Amino acid sequence: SIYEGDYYTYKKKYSENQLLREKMIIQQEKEVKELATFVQKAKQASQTNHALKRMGLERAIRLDKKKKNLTKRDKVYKRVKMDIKPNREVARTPLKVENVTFHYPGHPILYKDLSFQISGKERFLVVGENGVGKSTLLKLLMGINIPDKGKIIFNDKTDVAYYSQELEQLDEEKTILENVKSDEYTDWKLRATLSNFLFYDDDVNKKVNVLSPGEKARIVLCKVLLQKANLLILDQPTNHLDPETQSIIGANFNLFEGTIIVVSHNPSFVEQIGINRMLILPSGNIDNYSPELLEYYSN
Amino acid sequence: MITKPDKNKTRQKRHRRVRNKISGTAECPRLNIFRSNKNIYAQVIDDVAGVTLASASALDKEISGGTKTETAAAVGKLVAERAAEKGIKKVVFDRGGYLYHGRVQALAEAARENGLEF
Amino acid sequence: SNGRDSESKRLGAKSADGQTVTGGSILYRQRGTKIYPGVNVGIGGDDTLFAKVDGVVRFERKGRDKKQVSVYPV
Amino acid sequence: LVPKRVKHRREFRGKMRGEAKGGKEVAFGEWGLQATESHWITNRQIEAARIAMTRYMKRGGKVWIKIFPHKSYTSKAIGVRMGKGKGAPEGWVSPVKRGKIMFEIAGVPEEVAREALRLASHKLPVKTKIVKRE
Amino acid sequence: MKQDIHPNYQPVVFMDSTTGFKFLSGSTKGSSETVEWEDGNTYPLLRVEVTSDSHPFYTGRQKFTQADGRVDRFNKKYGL
Amino acid sequence: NRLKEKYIKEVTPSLVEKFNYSSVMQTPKVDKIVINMGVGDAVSNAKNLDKAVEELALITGQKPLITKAKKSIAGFRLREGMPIGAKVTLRGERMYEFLDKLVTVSLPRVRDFHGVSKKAFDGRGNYTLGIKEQLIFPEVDYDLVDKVRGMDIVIVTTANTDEESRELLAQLGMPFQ
Amino acid sequence: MRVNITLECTSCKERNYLTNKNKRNNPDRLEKQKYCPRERKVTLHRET
RNA sequence: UGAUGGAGGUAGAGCACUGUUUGGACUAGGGGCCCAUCUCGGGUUACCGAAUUCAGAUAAACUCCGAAUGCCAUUCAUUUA
RNA sequence: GCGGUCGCCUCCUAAAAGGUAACGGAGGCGCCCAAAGGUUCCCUCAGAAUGGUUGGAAAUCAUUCGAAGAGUGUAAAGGCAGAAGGGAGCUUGACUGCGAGACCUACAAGUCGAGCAGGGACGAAAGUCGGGCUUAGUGAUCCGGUGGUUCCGCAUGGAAGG
RNA sequence: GUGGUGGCGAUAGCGAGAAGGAUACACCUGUUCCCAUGCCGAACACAGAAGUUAAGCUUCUUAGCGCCGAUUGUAGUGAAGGGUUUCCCUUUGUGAGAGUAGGACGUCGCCACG
RNA sequence: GCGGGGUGGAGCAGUCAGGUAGCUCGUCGGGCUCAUAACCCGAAGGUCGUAGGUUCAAAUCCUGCCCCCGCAACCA
RNA sequence: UUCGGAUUGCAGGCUGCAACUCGCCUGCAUGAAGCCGGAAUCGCUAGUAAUCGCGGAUCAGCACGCCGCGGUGAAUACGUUC
Ligand SMILES: [K+]
Ligand SMILES: [K+]
Ligand SMILES: [K+]
Ligand SMILES: [K+]
Ligand SMILES: [K+]
Ligand SMILES: [K+]
Ligand SMILES: [K+]
Ligand SMILES: [K+]
Ligand SMILES: [K+]
Ligand SMILES: [K+]
Ligand SMILES: [Mg+2]
Ligand SMILES: [Mg+2]
Ligand SMILES: [Mg+2]
Ligand SMILES: [Mg+2]
Ligand SMILES: [Mg+2]
Ligand SMILES: [Mg+2]
Ligand SMILES: [Mg+2]
Ligand SMILES: [Mg+2]
Ligand SMILES: [Mg+2]
Ligand SMILES: [Mg+2]
Ligand SMILES: [Mg+2]
Ligand SMILES: [Mg+2]
Ligand SMILES: [Zn+2]
Repeated sequence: SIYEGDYYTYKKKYSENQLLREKMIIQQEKEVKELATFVQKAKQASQTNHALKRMGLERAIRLDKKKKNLTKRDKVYKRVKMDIKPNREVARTPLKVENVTFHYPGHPILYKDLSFQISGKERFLVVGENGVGKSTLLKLLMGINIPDKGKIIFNDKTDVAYYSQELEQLDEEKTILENVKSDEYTDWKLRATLSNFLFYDDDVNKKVNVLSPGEKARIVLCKVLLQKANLLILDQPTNHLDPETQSIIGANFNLFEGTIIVVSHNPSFVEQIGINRMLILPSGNIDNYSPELLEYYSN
Repeated sequence: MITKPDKNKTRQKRHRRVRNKISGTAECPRLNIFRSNKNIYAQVIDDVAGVTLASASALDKEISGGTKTETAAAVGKLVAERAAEKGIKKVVFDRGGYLYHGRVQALAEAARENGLEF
Repeated sequence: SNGRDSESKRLGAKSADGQTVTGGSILYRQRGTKIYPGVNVGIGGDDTLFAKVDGVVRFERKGRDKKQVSVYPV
Repeated sequence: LVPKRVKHRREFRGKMRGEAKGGKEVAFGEWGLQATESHWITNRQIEAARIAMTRYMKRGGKVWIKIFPHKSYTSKAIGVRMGKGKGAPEGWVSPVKRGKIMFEIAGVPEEVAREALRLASHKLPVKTKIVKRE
Repeated sequence: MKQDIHPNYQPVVFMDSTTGFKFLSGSTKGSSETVEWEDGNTYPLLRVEVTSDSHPFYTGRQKFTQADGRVDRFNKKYGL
Repeated sequence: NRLKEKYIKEVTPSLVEKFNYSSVMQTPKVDKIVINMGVGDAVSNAKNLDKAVEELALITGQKPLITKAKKSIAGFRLREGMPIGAKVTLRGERMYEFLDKLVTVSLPRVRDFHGVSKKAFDGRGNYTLGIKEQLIFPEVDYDLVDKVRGMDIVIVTTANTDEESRELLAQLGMPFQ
Repeated sequence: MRVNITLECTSCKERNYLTNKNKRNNPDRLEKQKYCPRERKVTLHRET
């Protein structure tokens, strides 16, 4: 369907059409119920009431013609349902980063003597600009990159879940179900969660190579959810997601009872999560989160 | 206490099913193979008349012997030539319920080479 | 509510024992192999027994408890 | 008496002809009641005869009911025209053909047995006679 | 026997640590230590503290004291 | 092969004499050892079956055959064909080696091991031992086990009578109770 | 969902055969080696 | 019409299958009674009793069996049209 | 009148060929399968007893008994354990043009079919294969859609349309 | 005599017992070989001939089971009739199932080694 | 025979359209009050009437069955 | 957890005629709940609260209670609306 105007105009026009369509289906159902109600009254009347029996069959004919022209209401597209809970509990020091320096061989040092310490059940935002080292730092924590200098210590109470920026955690050759296969989850448990991510029935046997970027993003999120980790290293999670799924993602993360290390250029997503401390790059600045984020962006 | 089934009985159970579709006529006799732990025997039979037209086996004393597979090849050659002498060229090969893999396959190839058409 | 029934399928023997039939004649219509095909007799996809070649029809007993049909050309 | 289960809810009335196939001789009891005619016998009639026999016997001795009402019979209510399917099952009967030994009794003197069987016969709809074991 | 589906299996010698009673048997586990064996052959060795010979049941003599009854305990405590 | 040597040398003459066997062919012998591992937990999570299979393979030296439920059972949440239960069949040298290891090493390590039962016979001369728990086999590694499990080992012999089986097993070494 | 389908010869594009298949069981187009009467030889036919 | 050969499961009969079913024997087992309760082990009703067994029935939609007739056919036989 | 029914398959009624009615007694169908088809090879079940960790009536394992008491996608009947039941390998004959002769039959239809030709699958070969153990799973013509076509083409070449 | 291989309805089977391996068949020894087990050289496949008739297998006895089964009688019934006619009876022809007398622990072929 | 219904103590959702068992009241316990009511905080209480099938998965779809309710069971 | 010191087995000490019902204390053995506490609720304005020991009356034996003693030693009071 093609509308003239902007996104809001489409939403306004669309909402009205589904509203006006819904009212049509309501009235078609009432007339069908009315006839049905009369048909039943005749059906249970005495066989001796000839006229009522006659009228009952006549209305049975109208009822049949009604039920055959009765518009079906389109099934409203179901939205994602996320319930992320940590298996274990966060500590006061989930992650310790001390005097960490790193440079890609042959390139300038991204940061020097970087030292920060997360607190636990904290919303930690790694701010910056494009090509500044945000994704490198997160790769550094997971172990993809070994720090050139310094140490990175995770408390033994800290379980970590990683959402990579470029969706590099999926096997394109395998199917959706095969990707999410875990030793800790049985088949129906996997299917139920994939249904919560809008993968219904044989939609899970589709090869990952044929899915859209947005559908792949849901699979990566499902892997993160299935870990039940208490620390979430998320690198631009709302990318590739439709606007409805983004709001669902942000709202559920806001309620997550664990530590969140997030990177996001989406102003709306960060607001929903309610960041606590922001780490600015390349100028290392562990700061309390606030609309002062804009000041760093300006500067 | 455990009973080991008679291998010959199992062979015959398979052999009945094989014979359901393989049968011997006067002009297209049946080539029947019997495999023992020591020897192997071949017969050319006419089920219609119930008479063995030709016969050979490892006990003919005209087979110098050797490995049982090689003895099977000798039996195949000998039975083929004897059948040819009696005027048989075409036959239908009955594997006696065995697997057409080893000694029986060697015997069948020997018969084919030495003149029996099947 | 009763009152339903299928059309009869006219099964049974269609040729008499000792009768001369042309090749391909249907000898016996049956469900399953109530009688087995014998000499010069084939069995159709739906178990029908027919003569392969012209001859006289003979219903013999196949062993202890089974019947059989053969056609013997003259 | 009513069967615990039935393969078919409704059944043909059937036909009774000739002597009963089996049970024409007294098997368990010392005395038996033999039917000299063929007739349906309802479970009600069987029960009435059995009660009469036991009560006269003072529960002294044993009683066998050789027949059982396997068959069911239906009927149509008054004011129902012909057609519209077979009627709903109404009762149970045993088709008894002459020569059948309907009842047997033992553990009682001959005169008591004869009187008890006489009472049972008057309850039943068939003509009967007494038969002694062999 | 099919190839590349079974776990590794190798002959290995066993010595009873308590007694030294020695026997050769196959195993899936691998022992860094290896010892020689009659026929002049070396195999990995699995020292065993408890074996048939070691365990009291096989020998027929039981180490444990079977404890003491309360009657005798009372007699000992009070010299009676 | 040690157990085989002990059998042929000592046990065979002894049983022949005891039971007055006319021909040596009458001598009872161990035919096969069928170790069965019943795992209903596979219904809840197939990884339990996986680890059971892996542990069984380590113990036995052969990849186990994963039996399947011949019939669906709702009582156990079971579906027909579900891969519940595994087994391994050992014959000849592997059979003898495993039995010898079981007699010597595995059995003593059972907690408060007072021996094995003496009434667990099929009535034909074949024995079955219900192991309550693993970690008695040296290959289990005592730590990889996330869930402790047992098994049922079936010794099948050519003995016509349970008495002959018991004597043969005793002579081969079996701490009956 | 089982549907009637047409197998067409890839060589000559002749709709030679009619069959049916369950879409769920066989999501992708069926392919069979069938005799093409026009070309009078066995060729690959793919559903259309 | 006779002779010969066949196809088929009805009447009858039978219980080899499946239903319905009677009595006896025995009992798995279930029952309430008390002792023992950690409800554990007995001891009970000629308590109720599965399955098994013995004996005895029963059937349009039961059959280990199975007619008389009818039917199909024969280069057949006699008579006939 | 109300209720029920309308086509197709299975059984009983149906009276031992076939056929045979009732608003007679019972049930099923408007599909399913890419293997649950073809072929080659191989295999034999259900239950019971006895023994046995979790585990219990009953999960899995073993010995023995066990001729069918199982299974045969789907109702019933018939049939099948020389399998038509079960497993594996390879494959697509679930082929094209037909078709002597039969069954069924008012017609229209329906059913079976050796065998011939083309070109194939499996198999060493014999040989099997024109779907499935068999019998339901379907709808005349008109009209229209799609693909192909050495057919026609209203003076002729096209086209339109057939 | 034994081994193959067939025909004839198990009168050919089952159970039980006994004898034998001269050859033959068998178990039986192994997995290097082609070949294999949804694990296992148990099976299948291959190589071999130490030991044993223990089992299988052959032979023999056994009527316990299964199997076959005459005659007689009866049920049913074709035909012709009768009666008091939901049924029953007579004449005539046919004639089961059951229960039995009994039969039967197979027979008729071909090939090879003895 | 025609319909309607069986989900916690009660009343209802959730069904259609398969993935997760809730809501209201009430009950138990603790608070507040001189005490009661109201109010505040915790907690309990159902495997969806029952039995079978489809499914990876059934309160949800299919089959039967048992209950409860209303109607009808004969017309000139 | 080298926190915890409940529960429990053994072995002792005492007092007393007597420690089972039913005392305290000790050694070895074990190591429970418990990760700072819902609605609400208690004391205190200074040597006070908080926190640490010491004595004693009852008393054969028996205190985490009561009376008393001393050691260290705060935060806060804007103000009277509730
Ligand atoms: K009377
Ligand atoms: K019966
Ligand atoms: K009948
Ligand atoms: K196949
Ligand atoms: K071997
Ligand atoms: K022998
Ligand atoms: K016999
Ligand atoms: K005390
Ligand atoms: K507190
Ligand atoms: K004191
Ligand atoms: Mg980046
Ligand atoms: Mg019909
Ligand atoms: Mg067909
Ligand atoms: Mg009858
Ligand atoms: Mg008739
Ligand atoms: Mg008929
Ligand atoms: Mg099939
Ligand atoms: Mg023109
Ligand atoms: Mg007779
Ligand atoms: Mg702590
Ligand atoms: Mg004051
Ligand atoms: Mg003080
Ligand atoms: Zn083509």
